[PDB]
Amino acid sequence: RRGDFVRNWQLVAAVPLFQKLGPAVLVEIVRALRARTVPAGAVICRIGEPGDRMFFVVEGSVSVATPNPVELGPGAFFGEMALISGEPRSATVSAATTVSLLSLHSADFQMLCSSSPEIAEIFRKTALERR
Amino acid sequence: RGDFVRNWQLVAAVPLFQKLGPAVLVEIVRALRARTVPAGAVICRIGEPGDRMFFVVEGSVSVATPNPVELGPGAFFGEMALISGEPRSATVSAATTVSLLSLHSADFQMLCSSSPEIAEIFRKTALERR
Ligand SMILES: Nc1nc2c(ncn2[C@@H]2O[C@@H]3COP(=O)(O)O[C@H]3[C@H]2O)c(=O)[nH]1
Ligand SMILES: Nc1nc2c(ncn2[C@@H]2O[C@@H]3COP(=O)(O)O[C@H]3[C@H]2O)c(=O)[nH]1
Ligand SMILES: [Cl-]
Ligand SMILES: [Cl-]
Ligand SMILES: [K+]
Ligand SMILES: [K+]
Ligand SMILES: [K+]
Repeated sequence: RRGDFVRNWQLVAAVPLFQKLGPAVLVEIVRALRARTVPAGAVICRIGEPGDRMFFVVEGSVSVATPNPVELGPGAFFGEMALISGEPRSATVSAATTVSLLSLHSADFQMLCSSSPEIAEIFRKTALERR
Repeated sequence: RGDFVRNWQLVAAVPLFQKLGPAVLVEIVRALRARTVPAGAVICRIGEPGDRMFFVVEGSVSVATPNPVELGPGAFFGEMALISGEPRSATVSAATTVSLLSLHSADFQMLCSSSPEIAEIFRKTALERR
């Protein structure tokens, strides 16, 4: 899908994390990432459910329903904890505003992790801080 | 007192209210009604009159639009009837057991004129939804 591919470049530009990727790995993730828009209030992922993908916020913000809610703005990522640990979602995440998201399925996530050990590390430490 | 102190811990779960200073926060904590709705139960029904709006504290709701919309903690719904004066545009049910906070019409009017920022969020989310 070509339309999806060329649109992904401007969306990927919104996520500073990918500034750490060379051209080849950028193409891989720009191929792998799916763009979606989530209306305000809508559940993106639900506590206790299985997680097969992780998300990057392009525009808007999400709300992690931890006892003290966590707002995540553009460039932020979530959903990595279930991918790393294999456990169900630890928290519900909803669109706080209408949200533009990029999602990464599990296989592509592991491919990004081997393709970039620096980014693997960031997901790793971030998931540790969050749990 | 019991309902009042319970609302403080429930209001924490709705980030929208972080836009509110202490004096308006208080009026709203005074005004909000807490309910737990069992899974599957109708919270509001399409075509019926709406005199209140809702904030999701815990659990999620399902908006019976042609393609259903699930709203999670922190989300709000029912504002469209309060703004437009029209009947509920959709049925909303508890998707799971749901902890809600509700606001009657008058206290919604109060929240809106007391927080123009929040009135605007309600306004432009309602237009998005419509
Ligand atoms: N449990 C938890 N999750 C958080 C926090 N901040 C952000 N999140 C994200 O919310 C996500 C919910 O689903 P996951 O368990 O996949 O991964 C979680 C994290 O990526 C936090 O403080 N605690
Ligand atoms: N009509 C409509 N209502 C929605 C949508 N998403 C959430 N809702 C909520 O569902 C509610 C049903 O009652 P209201 O019409 O009072 O207000 C509505 C909104 O707050 C949507 O996409 N369309
Ligand atoms: Cl919405
Ligand atoms: Cl909302
Ligand atoms: K950005
Ligand atoms: K949660
Ligand atoms: K009220």
